[PDB]
Amino acid sequence: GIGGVLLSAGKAALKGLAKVLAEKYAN
Repeated sequence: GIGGVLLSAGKAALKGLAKVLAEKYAN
């Protein structure tokens, strides 16, 4: 585990960032 790599960077997506997901990443 690191943090802002994809791991807990992903854990944050669970909550909010799965929003930004469809925007940038899922884009």
